[PDB]
Amino acid sequence: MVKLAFPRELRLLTPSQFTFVFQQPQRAGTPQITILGRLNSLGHPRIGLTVAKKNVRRAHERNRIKRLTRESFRLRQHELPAMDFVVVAKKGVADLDNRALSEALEKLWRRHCRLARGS
Repeated sequence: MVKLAFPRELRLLTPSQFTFVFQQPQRAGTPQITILGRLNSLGHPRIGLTVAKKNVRRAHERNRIKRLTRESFRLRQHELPAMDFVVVAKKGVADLDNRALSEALEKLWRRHCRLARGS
């Protein structure tokens, strides 16, 4: 609802981070590339970019997408917290130009950054 700390910590949670993030992900990102946010202070910041073959149909550009995302998360280490970030690239992110990939980077960056400073 408002407070991210739910009393379900008294309940047996699953160690499945993929499931855990997908249950309650704070959606902040471009409609064609969904950067989810899992409020979890583990101390282990990981980038879990998940993409389907229907979403990125161009085989080589699949590597392009994982390049763009992962290389950004390795350089924007100041802005991101130590949480679980399973990013789901939607069908359409691979419709952009190689130039436009970087052009959309600052869009999703600032988008989620504004939310990471809030709650």
